[PDB]
Amino acid sequence: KILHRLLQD
Amino acid sequence: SLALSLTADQMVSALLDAEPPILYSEYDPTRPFSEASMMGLLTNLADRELVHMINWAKRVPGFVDLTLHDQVHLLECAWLEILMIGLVWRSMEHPGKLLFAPNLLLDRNQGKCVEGMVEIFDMLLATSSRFRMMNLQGEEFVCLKSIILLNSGVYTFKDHIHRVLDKITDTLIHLMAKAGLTLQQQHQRLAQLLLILSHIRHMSNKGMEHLYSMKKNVVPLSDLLLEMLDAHR
Ligand SMILES: NS(=O)(=O)c1ccc2c(c1)[C@@H]1CCC[C@@H]1[C@H](c1ccc(O)cc1Cl)N2
Repeated sequence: KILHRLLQD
Repeated sequence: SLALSLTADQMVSALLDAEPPILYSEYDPTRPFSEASMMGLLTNLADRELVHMINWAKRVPGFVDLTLHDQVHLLECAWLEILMIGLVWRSMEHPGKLLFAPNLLLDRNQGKCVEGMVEIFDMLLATSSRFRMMNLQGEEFVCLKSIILLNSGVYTFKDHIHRVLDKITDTLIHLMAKAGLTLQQQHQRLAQLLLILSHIRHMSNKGMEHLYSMKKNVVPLSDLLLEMLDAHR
């Protein structure tokens, strides 16, 4: 998930 | 955590400071819009807005206290409601028009450029009319946007989220107390504001059906939009 990335980034 | 400690005035400051920026549409196309071109502009804009929304949510006191699983769930549930209340707020000062971006302000009839869009436009315009009639303030708006984020997926999994929701309720009442609204007026306005969120949920569900209807497949949706859209099937 791109959503997981951006939530951690 | 931190969030429950806060002052009403502090909570509003934390939320005003978290506000994402207003983004611009691509300048080209800079013409009378076709279906494909209008769809292109809106897809590009929504995809960039989504990245800023994810980073705004992290600045909403209480949200980072949640597990990644729960943050994902709330964002998958609420993302189009959040885009829509933002759009509606920006469009306050342009009655009869929707300010997607400063360089993309669309009238009702431009809604017809895409099939099935005018219905959602009309609902969004009606919500803009209602916010203006109520004289919605910026401080109330940021409270409503955080309520949508914490509320919209809370039933579909809680104690902590309900405690932060209670704190944002306190903050809305705080704000209305300072504008000099009577106790009766404060609970009346609190109700009128929260009843709008029911309409915003409705518009989100209509908009979600609209986005599924595309694929049509005229324009490809970004990977991020598709991820968020597929969390609703
Ligand atoms: N033209 S499309 O390709 O049919 C397309 C692409 C994206 C979206 C929609 C439609 C639906 C329809 C109305 C707006 C809504 C939603 C949206 C909300 C706020 C915002 O600032 C930008 C957007 Cl785009 N996303």
